[PDB]
Amino acid sequence: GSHPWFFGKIPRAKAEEMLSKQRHDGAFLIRESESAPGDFSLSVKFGNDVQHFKVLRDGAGKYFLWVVKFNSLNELVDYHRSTSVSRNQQIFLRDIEQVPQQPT
Amino acid sequence: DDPSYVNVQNLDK
Repeated sequence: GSHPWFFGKIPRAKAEEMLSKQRHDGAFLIRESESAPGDFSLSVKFGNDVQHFKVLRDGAGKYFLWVVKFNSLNELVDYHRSTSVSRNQQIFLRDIEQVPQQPT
Repeated sequence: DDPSYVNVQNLDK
């Protein structure tokens, strides 16, 4: 239990910063709308820029942010981790910042 | 000054 991609209450820009030093175009993190009282969202590096998806709720507890929805945040990650995200290339959610635990 | 989020509904608001 933890969050290898979720953040909590940060600014999309902060997620646009940790995603800018990333290396795999797919790196992602989820943000709880720092401007809202609690609006889920997610930043991800596609090519080098940081585009984010708005996260919504089905009103029952589901979470979505693009096309298909799910029943868990990390669930939407793994899904988009094997499924592309944009119709322009094949990008997927990946791990951002934190480096590969133990990287010098 | 918000960048929005790719899926984010259009700015129609």
